[PDB]
Amino acid sequence: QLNQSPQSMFIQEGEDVSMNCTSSSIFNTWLWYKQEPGEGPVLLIALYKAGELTSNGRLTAQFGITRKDSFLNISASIPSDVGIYFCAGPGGSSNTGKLIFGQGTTLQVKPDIQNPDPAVYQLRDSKSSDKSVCLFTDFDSQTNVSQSKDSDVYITDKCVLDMRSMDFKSNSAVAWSNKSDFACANAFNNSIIPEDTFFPS
Amino acid sequence: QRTPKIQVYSRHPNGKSNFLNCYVSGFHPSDIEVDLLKNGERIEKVEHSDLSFSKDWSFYLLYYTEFTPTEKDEYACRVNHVTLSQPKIVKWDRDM
Amino acid sequence: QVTQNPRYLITVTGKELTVTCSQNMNHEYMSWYRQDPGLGLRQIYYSMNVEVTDKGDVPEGYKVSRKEKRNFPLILESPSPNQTSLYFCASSLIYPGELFFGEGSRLTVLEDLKNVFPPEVAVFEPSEAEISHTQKATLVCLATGFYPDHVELSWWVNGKEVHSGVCTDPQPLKEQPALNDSRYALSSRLRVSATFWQNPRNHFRCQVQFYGLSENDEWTQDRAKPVTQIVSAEAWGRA
Amino acid sequence: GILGFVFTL
Amino acid sequence: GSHSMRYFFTSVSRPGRGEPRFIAVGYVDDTQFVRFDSDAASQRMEPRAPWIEQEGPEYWDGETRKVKAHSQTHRVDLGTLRGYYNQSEAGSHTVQRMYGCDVGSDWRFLRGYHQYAYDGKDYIALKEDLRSWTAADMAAQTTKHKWEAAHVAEQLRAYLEGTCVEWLRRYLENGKETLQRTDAPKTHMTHHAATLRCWALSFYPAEITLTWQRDDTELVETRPAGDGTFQKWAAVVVGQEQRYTCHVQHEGLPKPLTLRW
Repeated sequence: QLNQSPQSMFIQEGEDVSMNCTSSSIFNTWLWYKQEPGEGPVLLIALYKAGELTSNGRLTAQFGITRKDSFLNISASIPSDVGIYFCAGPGGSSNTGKLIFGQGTTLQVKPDIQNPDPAVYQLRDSKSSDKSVCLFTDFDSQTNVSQSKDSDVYITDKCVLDMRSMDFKSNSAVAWSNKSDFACANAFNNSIIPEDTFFPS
Repeated sequence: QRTPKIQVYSRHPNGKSNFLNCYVSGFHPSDIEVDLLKNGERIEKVEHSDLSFSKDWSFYLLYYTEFTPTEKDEYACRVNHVTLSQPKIVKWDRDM
Repeated sequence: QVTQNPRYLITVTGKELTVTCSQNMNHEYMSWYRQDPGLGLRQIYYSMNVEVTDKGDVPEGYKVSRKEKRNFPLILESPSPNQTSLYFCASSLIYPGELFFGEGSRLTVLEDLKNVFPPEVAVFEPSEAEISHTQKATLVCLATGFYPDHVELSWWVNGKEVHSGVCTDPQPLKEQPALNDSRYALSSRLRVSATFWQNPRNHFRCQVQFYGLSENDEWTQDRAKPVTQIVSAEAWGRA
Repeated sequence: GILGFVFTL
Repeated sequence: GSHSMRYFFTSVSRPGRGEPRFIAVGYVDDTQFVRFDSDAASQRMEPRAPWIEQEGPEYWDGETRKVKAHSQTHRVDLGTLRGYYNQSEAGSHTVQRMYGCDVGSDWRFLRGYHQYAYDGKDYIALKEDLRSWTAADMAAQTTKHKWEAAHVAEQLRAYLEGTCVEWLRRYLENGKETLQRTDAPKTHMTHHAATLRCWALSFYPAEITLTWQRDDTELVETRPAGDGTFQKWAAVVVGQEQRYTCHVQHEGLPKPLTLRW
């Protein structure tokens, strides 16, 4: 086994970030990989001797002189770097051709929102039937969304979107319902949300 | 392209349990037909050593019998190699 | 590039599978991995160069072979629900080296296909409220009842893909409670210009691709057959 | 006690 | 004393039919204990020393599966080199591999070896240090990079000073009587035809040096007996015959024997 920490981490646009491997066996080669969902693992940095490796980065990868654990920092966080990060150490003292990968820490990066004027709007279907949705969007990055707690309902978790033409950001979260009929001006009251403009029809 | 020197001898130092031996070294390429001849023609039954690289990268093999000395009989060992010009054989003097 | 055959499919307990991955060029050391949310990547079987059979950590339910370089197959004599994962076939010339992973082949093994159901899709037209308080547009397309997670959603502006101002939920959120045995769900949002919406002349099609069975498998219930299929839904602007 | 792996010239 | 472990190989092209043969025997301070030959009828690892025997069954095949993969590699090597050579492929070419490690009377790692050869002359090797290799020519030379861009060379470091030595005392510990005692050579001297040589008898291990001196000398490569002991003699030319003295010393002996008579 090759360990790794933290479980999963949630920093903001701007902040620093620090992860680490720790093995049981002695490795002389330490490799950090990263995969964004849906694709293969991709090599980021490789380490061969004790001492540091600045390259590519931005980044900085360390070889613990224990030869038994390594570190990876990232300075000035950018949402473009979201992904599953790994440490590969081709053992090794194992006397095998194994290529041991870790647990893998999932990074996710909340960017700020320049002017979050939050609210909940209502939208109806192309099938033109009485099944509804009420979007919740344009709210501060800190804001989290709970889930009902109501049998019928299913509450989406957050989202981030970007129309690059205006450099405009938007957090987004949705939750639908039909049976029984149930308004959107009370489907989100469980979760904690600053004051909004739920406009009466 | 180096061809082996041969030397013949015994295990222990008039008949008794004593095995004759042939030992080749300083040759290459490797494979080589080392025979054991007695009277004047090969005896049947020897076992064999296994091939091994060297310092100089010059291999070395040892063959052996289980024999009992006689004095009317001297037995010598046919050896031939890709390097070699003769099936050169070296007659066994008990003092070597 | 290493090609992974096939990219996504389903089967039943007892019927064997063969997932071949291509190779170029004349690399020698390739392995197959397994991943799922939780433990993350692990290694199953690997073989340096040709005809070198080596086990590794998670074997059982698997076996493998390779007598020449170009191809490398991982076969399974008894698919059981344990092996429902997401398999990767990475590649490099010698041990060790940086690996060249593949696209991402995922096999999903089921006890019974009674529960193979396709996605049902409807689009939901943007409120005027949104346009009145912010001057922007957000369309929301969905998928109500499908199983398992074998889907990929997109959006299509004036007949062609777009990506500017579009988001999707990175995980198929379940509905019903019993864990790990039931129809998932998934949503997205396409966000564009306020004026863009009001135009009654553009395409807004939510096209969704469901992978599934193929007609080399028999059908029980006289309900239609799930298979592979696209389920699209489309809407138009209104000033 | 030998090399558990092998490389190609 | 100073102990060690090694594993010798030899793979050879045979175009005609042929026989791309592969022997595999290892040595613990010049003691046989292993065996892997293709032309044989076992296709496994056979015991040769009465102390290899103990390890379990999956040790043995824990070891056949490898010399297996050692073998199949030199299939490529033998058929890779010629790419340099643009040679005939109706010629029987030879490749030998050599990797190992030693340990002082400390029982802790000391030095480490790893060299290939072809034609019986040096091909590629690994220096004292495990950063870097030895280039002989431009052919042996190319190899280096993929041992220098893939880093495969780099690891051996984990295994040699790490995996290898613990194997050695896995061996030595239960190898105690037939691996680590000092056999004292017995000596005699003779005269004929005059010529004088003083013989050394039944001694382990391999390395000894005997010599003579001041009041044109023939001697011989060490000879193996088969008892795990060894041989040597020193033909030196001398009538009056008190002459020179034989200088015989090796670890077995308290200190160098002198006997002119």
